[PDB]
Amino acid sequence: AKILVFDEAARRALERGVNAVANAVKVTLGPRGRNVVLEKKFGSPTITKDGVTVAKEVELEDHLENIGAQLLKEVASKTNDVAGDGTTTATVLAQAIVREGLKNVAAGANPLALKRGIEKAVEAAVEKIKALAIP
Amino acid sequence: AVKAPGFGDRRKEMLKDIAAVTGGTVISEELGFKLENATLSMLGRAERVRITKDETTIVGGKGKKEDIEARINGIKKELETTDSEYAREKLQERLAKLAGGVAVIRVGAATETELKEKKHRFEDALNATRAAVEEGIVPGGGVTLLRAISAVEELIKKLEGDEATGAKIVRRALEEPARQIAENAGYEGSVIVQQILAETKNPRYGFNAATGEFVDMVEAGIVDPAKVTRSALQNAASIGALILTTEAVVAEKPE
Amino acid sequence: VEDRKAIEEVATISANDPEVGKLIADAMEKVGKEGIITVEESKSLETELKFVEGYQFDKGYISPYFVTNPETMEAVLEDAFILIVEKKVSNVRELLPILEQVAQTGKPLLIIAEDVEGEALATLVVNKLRGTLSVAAVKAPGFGDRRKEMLKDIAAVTGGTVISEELGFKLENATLSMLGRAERVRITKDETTIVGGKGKKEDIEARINGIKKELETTDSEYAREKLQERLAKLAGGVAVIRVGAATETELKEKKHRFEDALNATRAAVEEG
Amino acid sequence: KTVIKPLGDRVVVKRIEEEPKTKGGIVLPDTAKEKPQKGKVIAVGTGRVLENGQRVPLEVKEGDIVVFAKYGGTEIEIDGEEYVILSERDLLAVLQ
Amino acid sequence: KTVIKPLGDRVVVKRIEEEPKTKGGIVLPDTAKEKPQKGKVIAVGTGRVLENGQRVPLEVKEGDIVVFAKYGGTEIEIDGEEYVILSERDLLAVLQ
Ligand SMILES: Nc1ncnc2c1ncn2[C@@H]1O[C@H](COP(=O)(O)OP(=O)(O)O)[C@@H](O)[C@H]1O
Ligand SMILES: [Mg+2]
Repeated sequence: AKILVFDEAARRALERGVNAVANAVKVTLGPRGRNVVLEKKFGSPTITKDGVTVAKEVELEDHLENIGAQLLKEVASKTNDVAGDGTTTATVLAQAIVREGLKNVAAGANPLALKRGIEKAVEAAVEKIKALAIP
Repeated sequence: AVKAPGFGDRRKEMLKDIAAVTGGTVISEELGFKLENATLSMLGRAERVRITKDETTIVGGKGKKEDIEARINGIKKELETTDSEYAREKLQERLAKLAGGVAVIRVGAATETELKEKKHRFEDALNATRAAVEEGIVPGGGVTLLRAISAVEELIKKLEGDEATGAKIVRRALEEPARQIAENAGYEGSVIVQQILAETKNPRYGFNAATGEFVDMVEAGIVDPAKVTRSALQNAASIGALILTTEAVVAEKPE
Repeated sequence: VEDRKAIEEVATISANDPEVGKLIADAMEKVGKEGIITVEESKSLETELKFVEGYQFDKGYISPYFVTNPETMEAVLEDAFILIVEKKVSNVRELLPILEQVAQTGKPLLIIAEDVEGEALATLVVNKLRGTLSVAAVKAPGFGDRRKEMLKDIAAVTGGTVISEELGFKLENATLSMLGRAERVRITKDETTIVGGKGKKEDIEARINGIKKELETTDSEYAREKLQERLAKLAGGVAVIRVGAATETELKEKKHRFEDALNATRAAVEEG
Repeated sequence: KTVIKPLGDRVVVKRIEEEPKTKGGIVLPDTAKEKPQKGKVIAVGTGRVLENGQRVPLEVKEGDIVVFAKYGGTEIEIDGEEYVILSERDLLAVLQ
Repeated sequence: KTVIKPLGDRVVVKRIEEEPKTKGGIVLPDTAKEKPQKGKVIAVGTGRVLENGQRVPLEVKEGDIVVFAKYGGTEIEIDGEEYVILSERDLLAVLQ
């Protein structure tokens, strides 16, 4: 009942899913962002500009690609939970990190180390965010 | 006023714990006591007591030392008969509370998925520690099992026929762990395993798959609970040998 | 078959393992050919052969206070009396008479009743403590009509009377003569071992001889093991091999080999 | 300090708790032993006015040990102490 | 050492357990046989104070075998022994 996918085959699949969702979402980002139309089971549809709302409706037919779609959705919601806004921005940042990163993995990079660096980099990044915060 | 601790026959046994800790007496409706007939003589006493919206802490219990110990060794001489690991965790937090020693690591993470794994790593770490205390510690990175080879080797010299072949099988197998570790690290399994098996002065000599340097595994802090090692191998070899004896299989005819 | 060797052989072969044939021989020897051997699932990687004393059942004290030993958390009772109630016991009045008759006899008391709750229990506890009388209350042996049948077993072996409407008795109307005795009685947190029962040859040699006669007409794997588990307790010479293994799969087979080895031994003794 | 004044045949007994042990020495739990059926009279009252107006005195003296069916008769406390207001009917006998 | 002092025509009987067997030799189970309706008086009391101050003595001597409606009359124990405080009404007859 199971299927075992390895290496790049696996990463590409996941990535496809990640992008599937991310690209439906990013269409809303910013002031010139536009709306997505989510079909509802009975009434008229939902016409939003909200990241998580769209992200949550996305369900892919291919198992592996879907798993990726999910992981990205999590990025979206957990952000909605912790702040209620900036869901689109989190999605985009995730997509970005996934591609530029998956590329480096293909190039032979040790993912574990890539993680450490990403972590350190984020810390430095967050610190600078605070540093520019105005009450 | 505060509700009893546990439920069922455990809040009953816990009340006693609380008793022996404060020194007081449990007004056990089945021991034959009446609340009306209670006395200051049968009351628990403590240096301090904190009560929050949902927590109760009994500091400086005046209980009798023998009462606590006897309350304790009762859980101990009982755990050595408890199976379901869940029951062994219940009869543990009691013996923990009673020994005034309960630590709690609250794992944090940015996401559920990360958290669930981070949390898991701690749990594994603990299981390791527990096993380390029980049976000891050995050099890691599969090094310890590689050192087992020479033993099998010596054994082989005393063996014949297929039985000796059998031994040889283990001999080779013993290298797998070391190999795979190195391999997943980006190195040559066979190569590394050779250099390790090479320097036979100090058995603690092994490969640090993380830095890429041969070192004294113990001194480097790369150690493993001798319990896990012994287990892994015994379990592996248990099923493994079984398989080699297969000569038939009766399965379900494909859908 | 006439000796330890002959048996060790038969078993070693049927199980295709010397070790297995050894334990089966060891046990068989120290339990006689009319004995009883049992195969159980040890917990360690190693298999162990262990012998049992008398009639025992997986039920222990209803309250710790009954302990005779601190470290062991057990309750030994030299030459104790054994009350045997079929129904529950929570009403004190009914007890008091025997509790005294015995308290005055200054001997240990083992109460085997369907249960002991409330002040009935409380009295036992308290009195135990104040050196009034040394008691221990162990719940019913089995469950259902099965225990009602085991209570007659515990009876038989100890030499007492089932306090139930059948035998025509009533709790209060007890006697220092209507119950059973032993030579010892170990009771851990969850197990009882009535060592050296006083009951008589005929009463058991028919309580066990009737459990066997009904067994020959029970093809239910459940009812089959339940009547052989009763026919077990009802004997002193009881061996028990606790088979060990690293994995469930290995264990299940190892365990099976022992069982085959026994069946062989049995048949060996029968027809040669 | 106050004095109890029973009426038509009502006495005022003060229960007596049974010994901690029994005749066998069996220390009974405070859940096993029930309310005593004994007590000393602390205040007899006017006798019972029969049908021809004749007040038959209570066969019980102010201070005897009485045996009564523990279940009947009202109970009350006064100045930190509880007693039982029983009638003659409830009085079964006296311990000498 | 204590002695019982029954009141208004109340006697103090000490039940008598029926024989183990019956008139036929049938050993009955102690679940079948009920509380005896028999016993010896151990303490008769003041007679019953009639309508005109007259205390009618109890037709029972301190030591006879009495037959009573087993169901009635309070019961009590004293110094390790239980008896029954019955009235005159509950007394049905005497065995000679
Ligand atoms: N007029 C604007 N000029 C530049 N950036 C803007 C303007 N209006 C909004 N933004 C920015 O657009 C970003 C996200 O907008 P939005 O569509 O609401 O996405 P999200 O779901 O991530 O909150 C923010 O960084 C916000 O500051
Ligand atoms: Mg065979």
